[PDB]
Amino acid sequence: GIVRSRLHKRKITGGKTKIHRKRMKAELGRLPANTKLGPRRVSPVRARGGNFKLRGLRLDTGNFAWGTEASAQRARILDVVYNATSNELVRTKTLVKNCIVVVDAAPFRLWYAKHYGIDLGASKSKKATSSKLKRKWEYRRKHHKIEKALADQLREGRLLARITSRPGQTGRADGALLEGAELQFYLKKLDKKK
Amino acid sequence: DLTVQHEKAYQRQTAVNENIRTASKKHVNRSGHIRYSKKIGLGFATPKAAINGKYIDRKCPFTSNVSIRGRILRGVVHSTKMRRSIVIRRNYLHFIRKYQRYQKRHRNITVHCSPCFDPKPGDEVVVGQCRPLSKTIRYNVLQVVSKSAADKMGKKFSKN
RNA sequence: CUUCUUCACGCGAAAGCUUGGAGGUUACAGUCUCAGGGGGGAGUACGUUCGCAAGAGUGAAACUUAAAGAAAUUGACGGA
RNA sequence: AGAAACACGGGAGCGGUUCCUCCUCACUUUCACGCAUGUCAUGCAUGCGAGGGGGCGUCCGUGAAUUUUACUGUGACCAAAAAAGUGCGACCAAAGCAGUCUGCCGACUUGAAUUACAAAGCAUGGGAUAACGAAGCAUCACACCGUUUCG
RNA sequence: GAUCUGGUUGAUUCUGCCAGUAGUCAUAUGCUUGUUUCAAGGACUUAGCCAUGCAUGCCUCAGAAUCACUGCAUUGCAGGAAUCUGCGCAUGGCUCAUUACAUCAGACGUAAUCUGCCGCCAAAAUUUUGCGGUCUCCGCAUUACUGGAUAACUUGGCGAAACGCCAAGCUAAUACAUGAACCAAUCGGACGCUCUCUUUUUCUAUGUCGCGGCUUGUGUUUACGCACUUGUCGUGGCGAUGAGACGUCCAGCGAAUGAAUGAAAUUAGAACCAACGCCUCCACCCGGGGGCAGUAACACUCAGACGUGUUGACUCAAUUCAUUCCGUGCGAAAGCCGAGCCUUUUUGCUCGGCGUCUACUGACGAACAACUGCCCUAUCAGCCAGUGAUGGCCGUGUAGUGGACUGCCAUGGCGUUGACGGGAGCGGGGGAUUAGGGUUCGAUUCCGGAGAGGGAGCCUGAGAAAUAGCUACCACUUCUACG
RNA sequence: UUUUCGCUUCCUUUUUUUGGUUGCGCACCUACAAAUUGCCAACUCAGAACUGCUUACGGCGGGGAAUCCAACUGUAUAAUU
Repeated sequence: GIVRSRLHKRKITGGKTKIHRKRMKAELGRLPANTKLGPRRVSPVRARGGNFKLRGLRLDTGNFAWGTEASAQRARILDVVYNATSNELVRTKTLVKNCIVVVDAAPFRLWYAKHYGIDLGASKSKKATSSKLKRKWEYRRKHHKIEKALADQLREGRLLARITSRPGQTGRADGALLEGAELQFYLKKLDKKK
Repeated sequence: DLTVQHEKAYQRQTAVNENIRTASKKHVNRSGHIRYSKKIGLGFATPKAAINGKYIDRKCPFTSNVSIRGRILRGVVHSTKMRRSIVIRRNYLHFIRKYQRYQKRHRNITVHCSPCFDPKPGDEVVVGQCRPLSKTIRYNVLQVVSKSAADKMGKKFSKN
């Protein structure tokens, strides 16, 4: 196994570092798991002392959380678009904390549409409806400004988000929609490697 | 910065999702923006620079994310070749009981520095321990001390 | 620069010891520094580093041994 | 090394003062389902009442808050392994915690006490130490009390 | 005991070293032993090898007939062969092989974690089931309730052996399973197609008014009817007087992700406009005009609340919404002793003390970390950066921190107070001896550490690389009718 | 802005010199971001994947350790050396 030691590396006089005893099992780790997009096989592993940690192979849906809208809907993780590190990484769709995905958007659409009443392209739950549906909108019209762009993502139902958990550790990835300046930037960045 | 975000990528922070409601006029064209700076641990208060400043930095605890608690050592800054992490030297006299003398001894210490600071080797500094921050680091620089808030500003009023 | 008269106790085993000696110190203590630490083996060794080249620089243990030394004293002696 | 500023919570305080009809022994609009004091045992009675205002010089807690602050030695204390080495005549020595009991079908009563280059913390102190004063010029060529200001 | 003395000369005074001398209660050994009291005792050399022999288990009253056996005349508590049940077994004992800022110590950090055992506790979703029927769904029900195999045993059997072994057949467990409740908390969210002022008294409580319609072009089985809301008008209002209520619908109780929540810092004058809030003519009410809450008010019980967790120190806890989950939904389908009352007693029905039993804390402990401090040695000095060297970036990855590690990036880092290398033993407590100053030891009985056939590796468990555990390798070894 | 930037107007000195003044110009990014971006462009090296299996075209220096000998490169017996 693999020891999590600083001690085996150079003592920074360059100084040799040596062995006393053990490779200590308590500091023994596991080699990189990290799921690959698709249908789970996730393993609770009986971790240090006991306890489970979730050991993800492949994963498929998320709860994309609308940071700016505070309700989160469960949806496809439709895809990875960027892995900060690596083109291989994206390509392999091995999902990590902060991995930048692409979402379904329909729920979220619906959600807006439910909540405020309003959509972009579709109408499923609109027609269900004075009014107390008169309200949903009254609220919205008291004040929202959504991103335009986000809407557009929703039309194509393919919407960018960042993961808020450590899949390789937790086996799970949900995330919140990528945003703003960062998003602009990442749009820029997205476009700036053709 | 770099017209926001200097590095390759932003960071998240434990406090950056946005209170997009308050539209405070720019007071004296300020406003000035909330930040995450804090009461700083087991006593003191951060620089205005944290709060007003706009760098970022994770290895910082100050505006950021690490935590200092335990010995707080004081030191002479001794290396800053390395980025946003410093190394301070502690000379000290090591007393020999039998000879009743002291001999000069020292030990060097890497301590991470929060980006809002700016010291040079020599500078006297007060660093604090923390959960490892780096292989070499378990300390984070906490204040770069100086004398009379200005170190000799009136008796220096130079020539022409 | 003295010489050195001559004086100092002092210091010293003496021999001897000045400018401000080897003085003013086991009544042991101004600083800094080098060196030294029985004797012999060896200052040598393929030990090692300067050095054109001598050889310098640096520098042993094995082995060995009961002294080696010093000044004075008297004596003896002298191809004095 | 506190102190000067501000600020905020407990301030007839926690302590303290000072003027006043403070002089009047009911404080509430209610909730205040209490208290003290008794009896009848909660039946009955009494009461909760200088309240308050002015003034504070001024206290306490604390704060986000404004400004401005060396070391070491010594001092003292603060913080701890089995010890031979420091404790009660164990017969007694090498030991002990015991033992004091016929006087005890029961009492008394145990068991002192103890120290290191280095530990930081704290008190002083100044003797000595580093930090700086380096280097003089912005000081004419530290910036200041600090008023009035209705400008 | 803070002395030495003995030894260089022809003497002499000398520098000066050897010899002795005192200990070591340190090892060996020689010699020599009255008692007897008080005694360490195969480290050392080879952590050499080992027959041998022997060195983890146990139950109460409080989980399990099994007809073996035993018990007793018999019962028969019991017992129990003989197990399935649990904990522990990973303190020991032994050693120093190992080791050198590593580790031992002081002295610390663990807001960088993980923690069986324990104290110190705390709990709300349900269907069960049954019945009945029937849809296998509903209905009903005082609901009382539950599920499945497998030890030991029997047989047959296998085999040279072994820790060699099958095979069937047989029944219980707090092991395995469902986990079973139909009973009740204050508590959210979402929809409405829904209904539109709750309870009383003289004098009295609140939480009261529900309160839209027409209608352009346009739209209903091709001649009725709503609506849109353009337009128009209703309680203002050119399109909803909602608030209240009545229903529906999603757990509101662990965890997870997301989001938000985290002090007691000037005087704003006061004014406008928008808000509530309050009072004002009456009338039981509804209604019904007024005026105000800022230069002004005195009454129908009638003008400005019940809310600042936890450290100096949290991105801490702790709560809500949203979204979400292969540990909790302990919440009782199991086991004592004790007792009640029914019942005879038993069934039933009671009461009482214990069992199986989850989350959070605490201990407890373990992991993880610095400052300080350690031994030899420069004809040991530079060391140090394939990547990990120093750092910087995202993620990994771990119990968590961290180059621990990837991936990217910077170019570092250390050393003459000596780094690096090389030397020597584990390291402390301590030990030993010196007036004093000091020397020297520390195998071993103090601790802490270390270690464990050699060598690596793993599974499990709260927990070990765990050595009277495995697994494979090295080196060695046993047994074989030698598979 | 006590100097040799220049000139105009004006003031001052005698001055229609200077000096001051004014307008403009002369020196001075103090105009300054980034250079965003536009375009086109290159095969080198490198990297990584994917992939599978081959002493295979071609062309491709043996090496070590010593002794003798000559420093070396050079030179040569056409036509044995």
